[PDB]
Amino acid sequence: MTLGDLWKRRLNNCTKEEFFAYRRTGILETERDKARELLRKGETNMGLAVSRGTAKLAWLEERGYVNLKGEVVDLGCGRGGWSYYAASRPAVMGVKAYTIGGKGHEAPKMVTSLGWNLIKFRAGMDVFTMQPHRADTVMCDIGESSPDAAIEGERTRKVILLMEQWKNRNPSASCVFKVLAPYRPEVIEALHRFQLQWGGGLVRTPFSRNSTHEMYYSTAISGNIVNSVNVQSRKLLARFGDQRGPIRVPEMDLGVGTR
Ligand SMILES: Nc1ncnc2c1ncn2[C@@H]1O[C@H](CSCC[C@H](N)C(=O)O)[C@@H](O)[C@H]1O
Repeated sequence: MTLGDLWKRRLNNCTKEEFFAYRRTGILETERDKARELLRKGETNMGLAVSRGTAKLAWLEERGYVNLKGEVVDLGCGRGGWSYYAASRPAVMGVKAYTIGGKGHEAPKMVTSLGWNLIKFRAGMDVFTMQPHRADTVMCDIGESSPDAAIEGERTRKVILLMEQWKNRNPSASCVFKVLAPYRPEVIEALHRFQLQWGGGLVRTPFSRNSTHEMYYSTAISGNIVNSVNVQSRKLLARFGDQRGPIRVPEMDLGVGTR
C-alpha cells in the first residue's frame, strides 16, 4: 500500500463538509460565475473558458512544460477546454477533438472562442478503440475519479496504453496526458516504460483539487517519477485539516474569432 492509497482512504473517510473544505484548501480556482451563466443561457459568442480545464492546460503551456504545435489531437475532449485552448495558440494549425459523450458525460460546448474554426469535434467516439492517425501534439485528459483506487489505477493504465499507441503511430509527437492515479503500482510501471522510451515527467498543476491525485505527464519535462509521486502524496496527506479557502483568480478569456 502506498501513501497515495492512504490519501484515498482518508479522503473517503471524510464527511461531506470535510470533503468540501479539503478539496479546495490552498488551490487556485477560476471565477466562473459569468462563464457558467453564458453557457447556461446558450450564448455562443464568448471566449471565456468552457471548463476548468483551460486554465490547467494554459498553466502547463505558460510554464513551458508543454509544447502545443502543429496538428493537435484532443483525446477525451469533454466540453473542449483543452481544444479551445490549443486552437487559440498561433503555433497550432488544427485540432481534432474526440469524446464519448452519452449519459453522464460532457458533450463539446460550441463557442466562437478564438480559432474555433480550426477544431473538428467528434462526439460519440471511444478513443480507446480508435485507430491513431498523424499528429504533432497528442493531448489526453481522460481519467474518471472513483472512490476505488484500484479502478482509478486501471483507468489510468488504459490512458497510458492509449498514449503508447499514439506514440507508436507518431514517435516524434509531443504528448501531454492526465495521470489520474499516479501512485498505483501498474501505473508507476507503465509510466517508467513510457519515460524510458519517450522521455518526459510528471507535474502537479495548482488548479488541481486536493480531492484528486491527478498529475500531468508531458514529454517536454523530466524527473524521477517515483519521487514526483511521493512528494505529491505527502503534500496531499498534510493538507487534511487545513481550513484555508481557495485562491480565487480570474477565468481565462481567449477572445473570439476565426483563425
Ligand atoms: N473512452 C473514451 N473515449 C472518448 N472520450 C472519453 C472516454 N472516456 C472518457 N472520455 C471523456 O473524456 C473526458 C475527460 S474530461 C476532459 C476535460 C477537458 N480537457 C476540458 O478542458 O474541458 C470526459 O468528458 C469523458 O466523458
